[PDB]
Amino acid sequence: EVELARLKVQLKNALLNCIISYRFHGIGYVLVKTKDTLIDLEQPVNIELPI
Amino acid sequence: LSINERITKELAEVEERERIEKQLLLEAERINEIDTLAKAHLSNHFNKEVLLAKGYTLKDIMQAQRRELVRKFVPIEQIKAIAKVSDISHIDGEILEQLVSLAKVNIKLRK
Amino acid sequence: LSINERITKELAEVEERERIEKQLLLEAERINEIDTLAKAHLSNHFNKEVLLAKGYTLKDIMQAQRRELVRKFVPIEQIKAIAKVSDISHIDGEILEQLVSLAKVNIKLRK
Amino acid sequence: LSINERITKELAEVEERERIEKQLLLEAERINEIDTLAKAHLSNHFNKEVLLAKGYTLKDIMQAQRRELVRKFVPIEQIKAIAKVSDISHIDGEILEQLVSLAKVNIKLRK
Amino acid sequence: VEERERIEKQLLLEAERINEIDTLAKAHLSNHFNKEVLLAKGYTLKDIMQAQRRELVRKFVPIEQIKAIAKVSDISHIDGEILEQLVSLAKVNIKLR
Amino acid sequence: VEERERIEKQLLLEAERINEIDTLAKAHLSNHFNKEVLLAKGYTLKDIMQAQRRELVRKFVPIEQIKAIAKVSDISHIDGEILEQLVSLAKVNIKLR
Repeated sequence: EVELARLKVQLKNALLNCIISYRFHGIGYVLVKTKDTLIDLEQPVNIELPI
Repeated sequence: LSINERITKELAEVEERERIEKQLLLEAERINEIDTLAKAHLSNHFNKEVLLAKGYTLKDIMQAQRRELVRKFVPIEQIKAIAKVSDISHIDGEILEQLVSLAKVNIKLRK
Repeated sequence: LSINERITKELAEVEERERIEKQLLLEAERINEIDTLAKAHLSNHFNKEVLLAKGYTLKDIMQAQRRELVRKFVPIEQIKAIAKVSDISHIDGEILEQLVSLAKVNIKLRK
Repeated sequence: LSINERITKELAEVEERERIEKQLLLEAERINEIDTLAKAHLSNHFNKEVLLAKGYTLKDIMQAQRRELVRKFVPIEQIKAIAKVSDISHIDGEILEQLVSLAKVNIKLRK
Repeated sequence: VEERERIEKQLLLEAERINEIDTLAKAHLSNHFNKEVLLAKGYTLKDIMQAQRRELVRKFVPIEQIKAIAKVSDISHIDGEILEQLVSLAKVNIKLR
Repeated sequence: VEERERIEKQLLLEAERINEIDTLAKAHLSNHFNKEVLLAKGYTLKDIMQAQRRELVRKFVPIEQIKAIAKVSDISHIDGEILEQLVSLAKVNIKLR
């Protein structure tokens, strides 16, 4: 529950700016960061627990 | 015979100890490739320290890491083909070893 | 011998076997750490194969790799103040574990 | 005679006890050195006076100061690797002496 | 059987002490006090060892220390850990010699 | 019947060992110690094998190593695990030869 609560805090922080960008521009993007390298972002994800 | 016989029986004991040592080295190789995969590819929340604090046997830790790695790398179709079922919650064993070998191949080709 | 004595003996035996199993797993992970450190930070001449060909025990190989890693990473002042002496040739043990931990974190901060 | 030589052994044992008194004095010197470390590197709230007022034994004060110094100077990565556990709450002893040696080394290199 | 094991340990210890005594005595005193010739003359092993120790004291440890620490000029009857003290003093004397 | 199967396995193992020993001994020691002539002289198969083994030791293993591992200069009565050690030593000596 502690790790999930920290994840929830970061999710809220991301969602605030996501909604702000949705209202100002028309679209908002939130990246779900996992335990991967910068080049691995291109590859798809099957099942993972986000960082 | 006699004195030398008992010393050669102690030598047989040495053979047994060497067999145990080789078995430990095999454990080293297996469990260690597993731990390298776990650290390199899985979250910090699945660390052995926190899992042991939550109270899981180390074999449970290794099988959980293996299952997470298989779900992360091996596709669901490959799981449903090799393991014959989608759920991996009851597939620990030799089939799990095959699945983690496939996951190692997957990460090797991914790099 | 009553029922309570039977239960406590059984539980003690089970816990002892579990602790032995955990010790075997710990030795496995230690063999991993020695192998990976030797492959990554030390020369090919210090490989387990060539050392065994020269005829050294596995524990001797582990401590030699550890000492070489400590000399490579941990500075001489740090060695002289941890182990209280400059020479590491007779510091195998818990203090050797300290020096190798210092080297393990030295390489982390170097990266 | 036999009485003379047995009394010689008796006073030789008394001599060994004298050496024990000397090593007690050396331990007291180590105690005052740990006190200096505590004053130099730790808060005023961990002073021997206030700890004794709160009602802690002198050995408890020394081990608490040592644990705080290890956490302050020795980074948690070394702490975990040395104690084989992250928590220091049950690592008082020779391992704690090794850890406070590592803390002394850390402050020496920091200066 | 560990009682017999410890008995064998004590046997090893006294054998090592005899080894040290012999390796120094053969090179220090004479060949006349060799173990073989003493056994031929008819002395038990303990008698041989104590006689060699007394000769070692008479060679290294000075007579004043003999008559003061051991209280008697004659080492003929002083045997015991007083003889141990005397042979230790002889070891110190040969070390400084 | 698997007990007899394992007995036959051990029979094959010792037969292969005997065949290897005989093949190397014929080319190394002499033809006077051939199985046929020894049987004619009246020695059992195991006696023939142990005699050939002892001759192999006396040939490849020099007498100093012989008395070193056998602990006795004469290989006439050392048979057993020590004899197996000595014949493996003979194999080593012919390998390095």
